[PDB]
Amino acid sequence: EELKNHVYKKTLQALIYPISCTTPHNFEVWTATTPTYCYECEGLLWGIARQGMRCTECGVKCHEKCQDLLNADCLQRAAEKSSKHGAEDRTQNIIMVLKDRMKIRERNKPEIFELIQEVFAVTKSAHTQQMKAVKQSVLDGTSKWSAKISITVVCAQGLQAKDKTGSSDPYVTVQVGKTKKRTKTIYGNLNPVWEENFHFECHNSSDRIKVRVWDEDDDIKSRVKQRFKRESDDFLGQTIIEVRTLSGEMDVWYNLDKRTDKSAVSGAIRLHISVEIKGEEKVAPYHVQYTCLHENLFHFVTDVQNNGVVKIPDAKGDDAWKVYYDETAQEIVDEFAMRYGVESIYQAMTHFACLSSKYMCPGVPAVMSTLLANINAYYAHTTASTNVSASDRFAASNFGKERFVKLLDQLHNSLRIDLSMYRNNFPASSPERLQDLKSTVDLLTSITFFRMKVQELQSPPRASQVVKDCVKACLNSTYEYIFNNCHELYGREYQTDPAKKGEVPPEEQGPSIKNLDFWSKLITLIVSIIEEDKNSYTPCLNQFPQELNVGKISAEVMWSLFAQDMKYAMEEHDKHRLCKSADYMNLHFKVKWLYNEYVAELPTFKDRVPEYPAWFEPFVIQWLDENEEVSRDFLHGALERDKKDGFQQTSEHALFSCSVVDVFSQLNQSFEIIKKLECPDPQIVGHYMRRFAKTISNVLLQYADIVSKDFASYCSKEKEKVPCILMNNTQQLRVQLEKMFEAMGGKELDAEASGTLKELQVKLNNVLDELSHVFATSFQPHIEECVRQMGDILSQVKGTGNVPASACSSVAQDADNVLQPIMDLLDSNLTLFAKICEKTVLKRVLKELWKLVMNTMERTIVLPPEFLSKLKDHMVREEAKSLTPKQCAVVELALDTIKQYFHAGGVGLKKTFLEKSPDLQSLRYALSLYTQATDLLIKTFVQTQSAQGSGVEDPVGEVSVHVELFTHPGTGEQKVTVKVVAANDLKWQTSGIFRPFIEVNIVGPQLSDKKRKFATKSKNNSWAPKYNESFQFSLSADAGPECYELQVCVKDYCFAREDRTVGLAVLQLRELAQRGSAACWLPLGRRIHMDDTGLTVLRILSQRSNDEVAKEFVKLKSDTRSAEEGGAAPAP
Repeated sequence: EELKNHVYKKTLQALIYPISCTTPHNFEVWTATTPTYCYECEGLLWGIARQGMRCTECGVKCHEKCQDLLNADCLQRAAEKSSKHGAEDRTQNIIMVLKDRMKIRERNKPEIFELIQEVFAVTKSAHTQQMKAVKQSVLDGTSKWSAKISITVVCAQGLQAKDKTGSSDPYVTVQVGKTKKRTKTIYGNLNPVWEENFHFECHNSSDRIKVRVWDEDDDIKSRVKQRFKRESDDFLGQTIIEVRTLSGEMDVWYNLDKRTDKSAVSGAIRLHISVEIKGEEKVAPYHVQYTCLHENLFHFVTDVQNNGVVKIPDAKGDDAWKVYYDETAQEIVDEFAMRYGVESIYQAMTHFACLSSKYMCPGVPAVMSTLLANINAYYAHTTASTNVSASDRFAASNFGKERFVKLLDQLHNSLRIDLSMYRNNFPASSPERLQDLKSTVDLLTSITFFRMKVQELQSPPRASQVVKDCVKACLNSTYEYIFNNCHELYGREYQTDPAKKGEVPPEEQGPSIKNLDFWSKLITLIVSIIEEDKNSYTPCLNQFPQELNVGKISAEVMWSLFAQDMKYAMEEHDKHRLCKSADYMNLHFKVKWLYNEYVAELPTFKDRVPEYPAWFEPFVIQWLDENEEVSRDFLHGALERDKKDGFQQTSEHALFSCSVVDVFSQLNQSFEIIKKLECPDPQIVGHYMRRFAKTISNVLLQYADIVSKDFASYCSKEKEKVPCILMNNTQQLRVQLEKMFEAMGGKELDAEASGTLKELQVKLNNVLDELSHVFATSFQPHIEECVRQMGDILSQVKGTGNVPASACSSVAQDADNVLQPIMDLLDSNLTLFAKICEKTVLKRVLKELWKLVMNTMERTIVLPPEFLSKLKDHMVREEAKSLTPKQCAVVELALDTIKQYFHAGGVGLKKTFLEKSPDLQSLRYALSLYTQATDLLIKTFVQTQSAQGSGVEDPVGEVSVHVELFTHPGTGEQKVTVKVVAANDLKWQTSGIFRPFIEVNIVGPQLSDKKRKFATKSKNNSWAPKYNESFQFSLSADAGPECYELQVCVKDYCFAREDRTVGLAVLQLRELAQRGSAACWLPLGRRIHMDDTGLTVLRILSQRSNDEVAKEFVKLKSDTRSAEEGGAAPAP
């Protein structure tokens, strides 16, 4: 309180006689009427050469250059001068002008003295009496003011350089009126420390302490300059402290001022000044008094007048930060400050300290930010001509550097705290609180900038980061809040039934294992918060657009917190599985959406494959399973409907039945769900796809199987359409499966899923082939019956150039008659199938039917097994009747017609398949044999019967031959020398005289003109008869040795009886074509061993029963061992 009361008396004294209505000095040019020293610089005013200015009113005398340094009040100076010259009437007249000025002041502005009175809580009476007392204290002039002054010159900082060295030798002169003293000199230092105390007696508060800093030039140039100018010691700067601005024990940095235009000046001087004023002992410094005034006035204005509200003054321009109050309150502090030397920056740092307590109050952070940007700009920028850091210039603050640093730190912390609950503390529902939030951050920036610029701090906590942390802290607390209040918030903000808006349990305004609804609701609240941050707070907090986006930070933190929680929750749900598959899928869609809407695009998570699908995968897999069962049970339903409906084709162009459509619909529904998940993890997708491909495979094979199992039962004659439809179903599976394979990404599908479906497609292709075969097979008995009827008709056609006109009916008409049984079948069925079968189904059916027809015709018509019996075999002495040229024709034409039928003008099988058909080629081959020439048949026999030259089985002896093929050295024909050496092991211990001889026969083409047979002599009673007899066949010239074979026959010579065949051996002359000559022991057989073509050629040749070559060939091949004396039938 003791300071409060004194500050009140001083403030009344200040404002009763304010500086703003001090009288100006009326300076006449004056020639000094006595040897005079300038009241400001103490230079000799004398004569015309050292004229000064004399103020008429105050009789202060100064140089012209000094008249403006005289801030001394003209009226007080006048009262003093008048006193020091003994002019008492003038003194009293000035005391009367001083009284009238104080009466004017009270009359004009009583509200000042009233506001002082209220700010200091003084009574109107004690105010009026103190007012009378301070009026007298001003009218004491300075005749009744005196002081002792103790001036410790502490230091200067940042002085100018004036020496040849680029430094200075600073010393200080302190002058107080009549007395001049000097510090010792500090050499070479721009930041000198003196710490030197002078004592002075001051009889006049309008004296001025002239503290002049000088460079001590003792040199010749100084001794020269001394003649012309009174300040030889090259002037470094001054401070001119008005003695009215002294109070108690002061400790003050004074910036140094320019005395003259040639003065370069920089830096400050710290002066510790104790002043012992008469009637004002032990008073506080005017800085401390001003602080006390400003604090009381602030607490009065804010708390007492405005109930706590900080009334921001209407103030504009670069001096707005110097306006703290309304006019009256402003004039109080300004007149106090101006009268008592309190610099504007001190006033500001003080008011900033006041505002720092009320920083929560509306608009204050803007004012404070502005004020601090000015305080910043002051210390940071002012005068680059200084050689001192902003931090050191700020260490010369009379507010105290430390104090302001601490003040800013406390404030910065208070701002950090409030920003750590920014949503609550600055609700979006108040734009003004959003603007205070904005200005709270702008103040935090201004503080950080002040730390960076004024304090020159190397690493201040970066404002953007500090705020980002605050935002994180708030977001955490927000997250907690919503995470504790979820149902209330959601109920209120979104729920369309009011009965659901209320207080659902804390465990459901928080997580539940029984239901996901908390999470759904939490997501919508997270969205609401992220949107509020995006929409309200991000525009609000745009100060660091490249470093702070509140919507991004909100999304990141909220998703992070949510994601950790959700991940634990999904893990927990994965254990319990109390909610349904569908619910987790819906949650998955929501989380997917949330993520993809707000999170996917944040750099932090565009940088990743999203992890949330891994939470849901177990649930999607469970769903895929459930879906498989549902699919397989649906399938049996779908099939049972279709089966009961007898498999109607869906329509006359949808050649498949309905169950296909049902099933693929079910599959497609199932697939589309998965596909809509769009799971961003390709391995989880591969897993889903593998899982699902199995589903597909299982279902579709089970379809194919159910069909395949019943298929044969439908292949009966009344339901021909149903097999076609089932084949079309099957094929429609293949088609829809290719669609589905492609819909599953085709080439972009996972390798095992793709493999599975390619497998499935090949299996299904094969099912269709089997079904096509099973179908074609139900026609086989009819095709056989038909082809037997075609055979019954063709038997009536023979070699008809010598037969009646119903069978010498044209080759065409006989072909048509022959075909009629099968064309009744074919035309109807192939035209029906061509309609009701899909084109893939039709082609497969047709191949299976074509083969079946060709083979049936080959077997039943061209090579009927009874033609073994009727001229291959022994059964009937008939000529069999060959396929006659006319019946070879007719058949070849029936076949071209069948081929045209199966071609169906391109609707059936390609002409190319039909022509290349091995079935047709085989049929043509057998046919070609029936007309072929005797020699060509015989050549064919030798070339085909290759196995008649690789070991007789069950031999009846053997023959040693030596054989020399001569590509006859005399002709280039071939001749065959055959030395019959011996026989051995003849199984012929006979019922008589055995008389073996060896017939040798050559066989092959073109032998009609040639000796086909030789024989050895006979040998009596000899199972090992030697012969040593050499024969010489001629071959043709044309046919090579490979067209020929020797046939070696042992016979028992039997006059009266018949010469019994003992045995037979074949030697292929192809071998001899390499060997040139061969010794060989031919094993003897009972009959020659044959293939189908030997036996076919033989039954053909036997029909040529007038051709002598054929007769002898047939006879020769049809020779077998007359069984007896050693056995009947051989092995091949």
